[PDB]
Amino acid sequence: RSLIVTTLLEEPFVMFRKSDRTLYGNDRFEGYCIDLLKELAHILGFSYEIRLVEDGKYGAQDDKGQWNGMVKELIDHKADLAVAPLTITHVREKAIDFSKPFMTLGVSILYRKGTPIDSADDLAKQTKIEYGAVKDGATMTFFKKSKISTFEKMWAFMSSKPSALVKNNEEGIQRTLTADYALLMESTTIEYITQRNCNLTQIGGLIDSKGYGIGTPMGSPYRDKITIAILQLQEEDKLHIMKEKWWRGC
Ligand SMILES: CN1N=C(C(=O)O)[C@@H]2[C@@H](C(=O)O)NC[C@@H]21
Ligand SMILES: [Cl-]
Ligand SMILES: [Cl-]
Ligand SMILES: [Cl-]
Ligand SMILES: [Zn+2]
Ligand SMILES: [Zn+2]
Ligand SMILES: [Zn+2]
Repeated sequence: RSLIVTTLLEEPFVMFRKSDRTLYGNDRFEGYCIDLLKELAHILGFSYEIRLVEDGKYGAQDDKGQWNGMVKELIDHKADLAVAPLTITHVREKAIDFSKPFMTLGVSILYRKGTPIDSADDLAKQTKIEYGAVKDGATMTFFKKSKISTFEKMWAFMSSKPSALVKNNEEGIQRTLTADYALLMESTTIEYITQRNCNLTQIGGLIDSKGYGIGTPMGSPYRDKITIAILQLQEEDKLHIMKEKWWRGC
């Protein structure tokens, strides 16, 4: 049977490809994670149907501990694979399985160009420049859970001021372009955006380190096969090639 792949529109990972007509099925999509999926389907010899996650979320918990997003789709066995920039986290590992990472990254800062700012520290110890993160994203959770001084402080700011947190990267990137606002997000998106928007830039370096993995329901037989396939793609340099294909723009 074809595998059900849950995913989520997110540049440059998964996008509707441009067309004069209306496309349907898998042919609708293009992007880094679509190329990854094609590589995985070939190596492992499965067929698949792409389905965008209904609630358009990656996956977070509520106060009662219930999951939404692609994480939930896997938990309920409504999808066999999550092929997306799904950040590997301690908490998510308790609910689903991940392949080994296919991409490594970290939290960093998106901000308009040309300022005294050079680091998170510069950002926390001042007040003129607002800053925030996507609400309930892996990046926000990092600041919430942190015990580091400068990040407990930043979490204090972004959690008190109820305009600091944005609904998604799209809105957050809007804010950096219209207001005096710095977005806390993942370095993969920042590199993509700053290659295409020469008025934006990354502030400082990576403040943590993490990876993206293919999500499967806990105990899936495919997890280990996907890990083997990712290792093969690494050996063949195809993750390098795929990244340069979809990260290119100053
Ligand atoms: C592009 N994204 N940025 C994020 C962030 O948390 O900064 C999200 C994270 C997740 O899986 O929650 N990885 C994909 C999303
Ligand atoms: Cl076409
Ligand atoms: Cl769909
Ligand atoms: Cl999370
Ligand atoms: Zn190949
Ligand atoms: Zn089941
Ligand atoms: Zn290479």
